[PDB]
Amino acid sequence: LTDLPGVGPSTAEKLVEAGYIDFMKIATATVGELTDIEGISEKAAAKMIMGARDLCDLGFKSGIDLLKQRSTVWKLSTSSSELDSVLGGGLESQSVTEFAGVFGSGKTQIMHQSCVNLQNPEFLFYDEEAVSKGEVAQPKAVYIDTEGTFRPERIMQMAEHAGIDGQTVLDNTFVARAYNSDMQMLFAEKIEDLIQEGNNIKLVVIDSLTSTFRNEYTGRGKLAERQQKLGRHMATLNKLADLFNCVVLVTNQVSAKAEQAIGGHIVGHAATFRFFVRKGKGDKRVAKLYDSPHLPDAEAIFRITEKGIQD
Ligand SMILES: Nc1ncnc2c1ncn2[C@@H]1O[C@H](COP(=O)(O)OP(=O)(O)NP(=O)(O)O)[C@@H](O)[C@H]1O
Ligand SMILES: [K+]
Ligand SMILES: [K+]
Ligand SMILES: [K+]
Ligand SMILES: [Mg+2]
Ligand SMILES: [Mg+2]
Repeated sequence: LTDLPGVGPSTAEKLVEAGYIDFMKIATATVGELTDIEGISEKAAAKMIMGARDLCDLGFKSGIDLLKQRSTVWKLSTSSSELDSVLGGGLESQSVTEFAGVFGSGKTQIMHQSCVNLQNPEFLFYDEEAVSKGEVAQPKAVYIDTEGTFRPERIMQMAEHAGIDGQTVLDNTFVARAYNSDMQMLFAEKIEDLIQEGNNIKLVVIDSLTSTFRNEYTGRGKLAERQQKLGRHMATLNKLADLFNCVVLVTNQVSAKAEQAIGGHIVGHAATFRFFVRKGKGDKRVAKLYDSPHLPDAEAIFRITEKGIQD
């Protein structure tokens, strides 16, 4: 912290107490959020922000540097060959990928499978030149369970079939049972603390993303209220994915209104990748990518079995 212009040992102590220890956290802060701290003046706040942006070299980039920035994105396999292909390799870090679909389509299964796959080094695809082995070492997941459907037994079973130690996954996966949108958002905001505590959070799951909000802001005369709160939550999720270079996954429910993911416009804009998961015959499922910034729409066929997601 004292490497930052204007920051002395006293100021550093204040910055850490307020949770600002990472250079990126400071480089992307506002004089306001910084001035809310004790003896941190506006000139001081401003100087350290500029310094941090500088140290993190956050300026104009062109040419090959654009490819290099894009190479810092690593991807997590879904265990499905077709889904990984439709995703352009796998689930992208630094982005929010949404899986929406009818009940039983497998949204929660995908979330569990991802927590298991995170513990298999061979399922994290990345360019060694842009992402070092250390950056993805001892990765951990955060599962924010909004409906109470987290199942340790499923994690174990999926792991065993993958040749992974079930307990190992449980030991490296943090679960937070949120009973409402307030807890849901607060937990998401506290993921920073788990990292500050030395936990390499590389996967964040929000299952479900919208169920709490829909139940709390029913009267369509309070819809604006809902969209606003939901928007702050999405922003927090997007920022955390970028700063901590981890993949963020969210599940969403659907309405008839042939259907559409709930959450309205705010969710549509904030989600980087959007899927619609359908049920085929028996254990067959179909994930339809219908929104992404660089990939074409496509469908991936897979199955949900005792082994989890496969094919
Ligand atoms: N151990 C298992 N063996 C085989 N199939 C399983 C197993 N566990 C779950 N499934 C399948 O997973 C389906 C449910 O998956 P689930 O992830 O809960 O869907 P969902 O989209 O999250 N549902 P919802 O949250 O209500 O909208 C089941 O109905 C089973 O067919
Ligand atoms: K300094
Ligand atoms: K259900
Ligand atoms: K459910
Ligand atoms: Mg991003
Ligand atoms: Mg579910």
